Amino acid sequence: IYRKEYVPFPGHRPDQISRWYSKRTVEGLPYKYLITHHQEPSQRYLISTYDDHYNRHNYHPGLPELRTWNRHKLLWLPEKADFPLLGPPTNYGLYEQL
Amino acid sequence: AERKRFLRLLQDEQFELDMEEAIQKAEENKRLRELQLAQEEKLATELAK
Amino acid sequence: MREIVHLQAGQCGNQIGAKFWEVISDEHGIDPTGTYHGDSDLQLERINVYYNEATGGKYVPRAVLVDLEPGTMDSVRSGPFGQIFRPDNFVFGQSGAGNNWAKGHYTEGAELVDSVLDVVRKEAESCDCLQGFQLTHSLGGGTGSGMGTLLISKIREEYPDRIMNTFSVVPSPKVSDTVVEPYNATLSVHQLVENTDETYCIDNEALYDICFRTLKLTTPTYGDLNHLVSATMSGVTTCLRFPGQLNADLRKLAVNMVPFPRLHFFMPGFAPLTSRGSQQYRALTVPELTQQMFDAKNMMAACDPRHGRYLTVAAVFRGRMSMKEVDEQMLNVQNKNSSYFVEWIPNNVKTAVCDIPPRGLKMSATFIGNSTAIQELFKRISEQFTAMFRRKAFLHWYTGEGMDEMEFTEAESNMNDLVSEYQQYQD
Amino acid sequence: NLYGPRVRIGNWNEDVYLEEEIMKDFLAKRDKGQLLIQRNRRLKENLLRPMQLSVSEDGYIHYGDKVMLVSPDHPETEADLFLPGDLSLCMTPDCGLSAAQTKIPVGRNTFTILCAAGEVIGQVLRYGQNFRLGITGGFDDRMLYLSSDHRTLLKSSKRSWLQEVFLTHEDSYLNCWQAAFPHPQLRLEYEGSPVPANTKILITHCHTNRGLVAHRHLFLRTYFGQEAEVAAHTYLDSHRVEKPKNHWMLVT
Amino acid sequence: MRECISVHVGQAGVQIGNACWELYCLEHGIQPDGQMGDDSFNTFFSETGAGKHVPRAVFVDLEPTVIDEVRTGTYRQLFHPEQLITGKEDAANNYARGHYTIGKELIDLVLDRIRKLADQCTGLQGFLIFHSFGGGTGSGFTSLLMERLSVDYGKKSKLEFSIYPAPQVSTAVVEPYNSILTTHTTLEHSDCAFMVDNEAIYDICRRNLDIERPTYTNLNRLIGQIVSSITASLRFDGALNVDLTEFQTNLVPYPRIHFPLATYAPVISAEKAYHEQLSVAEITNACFEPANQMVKCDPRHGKYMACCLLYRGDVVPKDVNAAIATIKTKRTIQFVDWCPTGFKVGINYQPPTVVPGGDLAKVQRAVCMLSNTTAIAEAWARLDHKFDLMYAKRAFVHWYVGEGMEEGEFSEAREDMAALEKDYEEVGMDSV
Ligand SMILES: Nc1nc2c(ncn2[C@@H]2O[C@H](COP(=O)(O)OP(=O)(O)OP(=O)(O)O)[C@@H](O)[C@H]2O)c(=O)[nH]1
Ligand SMILES: Nc1nc2c(ncn2[C@@H]2O[C@H](COP(=O)(O)OP(=O)(O)O)[C@@H](O)[C@H]2O)c(=O)[nH]1
Ligand SMILES: [Mg+2]
Repeated sequence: IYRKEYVPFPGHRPDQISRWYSKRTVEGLPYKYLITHHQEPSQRYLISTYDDHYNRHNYHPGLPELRTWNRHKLLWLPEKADFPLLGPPTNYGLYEQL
Repeated sequence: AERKRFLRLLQDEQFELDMEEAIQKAEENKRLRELQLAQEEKLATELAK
Repeated sequence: MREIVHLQAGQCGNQIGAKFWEVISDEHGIDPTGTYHGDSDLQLERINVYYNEATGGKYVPRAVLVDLEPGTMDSVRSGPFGQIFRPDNFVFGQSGAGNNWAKGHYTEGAELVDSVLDVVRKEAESCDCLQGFQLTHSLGGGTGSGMGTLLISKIREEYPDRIMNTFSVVPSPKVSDTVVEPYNATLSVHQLVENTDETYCIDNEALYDICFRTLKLTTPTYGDLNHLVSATMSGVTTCLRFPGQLNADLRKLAVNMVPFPRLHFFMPGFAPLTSRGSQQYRALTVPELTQQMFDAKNMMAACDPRHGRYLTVAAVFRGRMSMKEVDEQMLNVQNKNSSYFVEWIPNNVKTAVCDIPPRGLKMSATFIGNSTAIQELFKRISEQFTAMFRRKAFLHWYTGEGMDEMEFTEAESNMNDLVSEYQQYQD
Repeated sequence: NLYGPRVRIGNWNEDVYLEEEIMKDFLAKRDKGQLLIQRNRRLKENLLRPMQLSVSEDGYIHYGDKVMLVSPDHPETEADLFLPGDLSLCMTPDCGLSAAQTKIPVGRNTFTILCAAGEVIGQVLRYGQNFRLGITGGFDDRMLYLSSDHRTLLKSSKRSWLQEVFLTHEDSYLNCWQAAFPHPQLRLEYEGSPVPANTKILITHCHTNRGLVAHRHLFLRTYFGQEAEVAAHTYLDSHRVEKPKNHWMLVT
Repeated sequence: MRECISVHVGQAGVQIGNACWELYCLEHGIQPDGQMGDDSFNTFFSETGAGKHVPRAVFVDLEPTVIDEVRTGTYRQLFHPEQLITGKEDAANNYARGHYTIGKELIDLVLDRIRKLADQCTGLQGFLIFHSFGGGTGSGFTSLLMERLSVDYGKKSKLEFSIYPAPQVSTAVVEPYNSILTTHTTLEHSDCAFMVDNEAIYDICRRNLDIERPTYTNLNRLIGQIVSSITASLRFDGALNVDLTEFQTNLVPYPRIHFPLATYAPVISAEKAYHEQLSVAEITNACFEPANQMVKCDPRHGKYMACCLLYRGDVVPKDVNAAIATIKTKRTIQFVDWCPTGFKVGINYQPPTVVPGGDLAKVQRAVCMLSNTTAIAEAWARLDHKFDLMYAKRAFVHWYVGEGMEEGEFSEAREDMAALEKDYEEVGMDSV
């Protein structure tokens, strides 16, 4: 019965795929910004307060003088509502030097 | 060796799975539905006429 | 304006710092080939905080990466970030400790400490001005709790001046993973009290809530859960790395949080969480972030914070905001319920500001709390401890490599007198 | 308790949003072309370009002749790790240089014989005389060069730690090779004879006087899967003639 | 570099290691003639200059028919010419011959090749013994080796998978003596003694796999899969891997408690697997039903002490916490007061590779519990009971006195069992 059962098997290749897929079943490799990103996708959104208020001189495409008082919500928004985000971020010449 | 197996063929094979399943679904749907519906309706109307 | 030395150990910590040393790589625009391909000249400002330099303009971290098993060190540098970590900053043995504290703290995890001690002073003396020492590990085994909390007693022998901050993982209450947890949990709590200052307590029962009840997935796992902890880390030191309105740091945080030589056990949080369906249906503004960071369901420990009081509350903020709407909503939440604060301190909530959130968020916050319902995490260990010591179970792993019963029966008299302090001030 | 993907049971809605956003991001990546498939196929098609060699009007090699570098099969029994037969010299990037089991000209094989001290673009080559070996990557259109420096304490080969051989863009004297005869009592009679095409001739450097070798004993797993090691170290036997490791043939 | 030098003692040891090393050469690319990504086959498979991997374990039998049948089988070119050790005479169902004469004549080549393996290794964790309580070579040679190795290599992990004799049914007449004597001489030099039976696997191979009239060769692969999902943590990667020290430090509370029970959960055939739904909950509730133990004992007469859930395959790690949480809310599963944690989980992701054309199917989630229970003292009660009936007549004792060992071992081998069951009764009570 030993010589019965222990006939060799050429071609029972083990799989490599279910282990590799359970790895990302646990991990989830590109998933780690799909967990905490919010609102609308955006690559460059970020700028600082000294550079916006002082050196920048503030928002450009907005209303320069008009602050219009709206109907339903009781508010003078078109200055406050922008919260300026114009243009490129704070660049001042350090990537050049380094 | 672990970096070579787990970085350069892993992602290639997974993206090839998803590309091939999209192509298989599209080709199967268009070919089977167009051929079967067109041939059946046309020869049914010819026989009845 | 300092650098940060950050220690990692255990089978845990190199699967947590693997997510930590890649959010810092995300926020400074660090590609995994070593160089910098960010967009501004703001990110390049305080790159020194986390990234030493070499030739060619590449930045390699200050990473300390230690474990007895070579099981997980084959997995951290086989990630996407494998050429960003340092080659000679992997220190290991060959054997594995595995759930005992004798051969972590005295023999088998111990002969490699002189191979962690003489890698720190290679780098932590080459840093020009350090703020202190960080650590992340699990108390639940034998390489974090065996080597790191041994080394926490060792590196505080040299420098008492700096500040110890910790990212600890206490064992979960309900379903545990090892039969010998309330020894390794017991003995390292009595370790932690004398030599650590802001000790942060993290659980996995409290995080398998958040990826289920809050963010609404159906398969929460470790990689989904390691990143919310690794969101907290870069959300802590936001002002030593970026400008803002009111900058804070790890010495500003300790003054406004811990009053006492012994009342120094904490509890963390992280504010802006939602699902993937309601991504555009929410408005990420201040009346939404403040509404949930104080809630019990958005908390990373085994605390029902209503059952006790917060003696003190910290915070931080990020993002281009205004200050009046963060001046009154932490003034309303101190006012609307005086039941959940103690009366003898006049203020509780500290406010800190930055200018930039993590990449993808719009505005952010990170809740840090010294509540006295954190003593409901150290009552179940002392309930589990002496209901094991009474039958003297498993003690021949604990006499067999150099410890006594006198390292045992005094390792609960620290846990008793801790809770004997936190109950004085409960009402 | 738990069902499949599409049936409207349980927590399906948030997951429907989840694979909707992941499926759309994956389609955006495929449309832009930032996927590993199309980048890798474009790279490998620009490497494995089926291109044509130059036949020789006689037995001899001239300059400017697009000539493969190949090493013959050996019956040697020095060790029991072995690559089967006729290895060739191929650019293996990550660039690097190694030896692969191939025999067709495929564009990372194809070397142009160039002149270092010689002048004419067609000129007969002789033993003991300097020349250069040129190869070009796809769309770069700039001549690479076969190089190897005197050994230092930081510049060693990958698996073996001998003198290493690599490819570089620059021009120097650490790029010039010279080819001699293996039978050691006849090379001083062969110092000026023209070199026939497919004959077994040693290759040596001119600055180090070491020689290019093929290690059939240690393997380099690549993307292409074909394996060997190249270096430069002259080998001799107990009878002090050159081993079959060092024989090279420049086939057309 | 985390090898496991294993020992196979006796007719039982070689006949189970045939299927065990069948699975170890099956799951890799290992041909049955030495030849042949992952390099975790160097923990059981050495190299040479021809790629030829030769297994690092020792097979002993003094009764050389099984070893010569291996040497002439299909597995000749793979095993070493020397780590297969024969005699020309068997111990033949006695403790005296195996422990004093036939053990003493040939223990030295065993210890030689163990020292050669142990100094050609670099990273051995411990020693794993597969042996037989109820015979001659698997008991006397076993205890002689487990004295002669624990005197040399000292404190190291020792786990014993033991082919224990059956509760009611039997094969040889005088198994109580040769069980009791080797148990008394193993208890002082064990660390963890995993226990299996034969009719208790016949029952499951009838009632689960639906194959009727099976053999030893159809029983052997279930142990050959049990040992593989035991050792799987070194064998492949995972989320929470297991070294060899955590069984031995998580499973035994005391000096003389160490007798756990083994069980293996997802047992089903090919025609039924595709229509049953392999849920984590249904697997872990099958693994606690007393119709699914490898040892014929009923756990309802006593209390558990410590468990070890060792997973394999596509674990969903939230669902394991949910499964343990719904186990813990039952009164039909009882526990002692002093272990309030009472669990351990180990993880690996590789699915179980199953032999071609076997009695089992391609399961995707394997569970092994190696838990200890105080309802194995009931099993020890019967082999003290049989000894009490037999020694009073002084039956069979001349075979024992006529090869060197005295009759005065027979009183102490019962006093030892009485004190062991005293220990098992005093540990499982409540304190108030
Ligand atoms: N189920 C099962 N039982 C086995 C197997 N091999 C041996 N046994 C059991 O082993 C018990 C003792 O028989 P042996 O193994 O021949 O005895 P021994 O330990 O080798 O001692 P000696 O025969 O004197 O050399 C028998 O009751 C068998 O039931 C096996 O492969 N499967
Ligand atoms: N959420 C989460 N938990 C982890 C991670 N790694 C480890 N753990 C927990 O940490 C514990 C393992 O600690 P252990 O390996 O024994 O500690 P060590 O001996 O110091 O390495 C287990 O209970 C895990 O649940 C991780 O990456 N994420
Ligand atoms: Mg026998």
